[PDB]
Amino acid sequence: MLRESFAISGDSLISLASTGKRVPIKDLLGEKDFEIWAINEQTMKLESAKVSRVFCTGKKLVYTLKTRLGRTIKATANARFLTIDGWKRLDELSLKEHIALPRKLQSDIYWDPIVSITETGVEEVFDLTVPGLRNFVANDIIVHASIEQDKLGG
Repeated sequence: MLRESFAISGDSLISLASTGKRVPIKDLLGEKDFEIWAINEQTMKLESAKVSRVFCTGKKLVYTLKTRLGRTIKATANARFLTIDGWKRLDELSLKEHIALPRKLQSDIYWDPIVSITETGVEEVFDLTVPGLRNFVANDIIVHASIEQDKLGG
């Protein structure tokens, strides 16, 4: 299973680096070893990175997060986003935070303030594991990847 879940709504659109297409994460549950876009925090550049496994974490409460440019995602309270002061849980974010977005359309990260965080409802939620960089782009937002438990029990 997962050591810890940072799950997001199944409707979240995952940018697939190989094909340049976006696919809802719920539709990736039976897929593995495909490439996503992830931030390398050491270089602040986006890199292609391989997903090892997709997980369905069950029904959970989700919250809609919105940034100024209009980026939006539905995620659990435990999903993590990258702020100027490091990774934070969705339920730790406030309107004073900026979150990291991949640049769209010089740097690779654009920092955008949060304008809304709202409880939305209960949905099936999903996680990706991304060994190494441990993050991926969903709905054009950087989100942290979950951590799989060691096969022996971890």
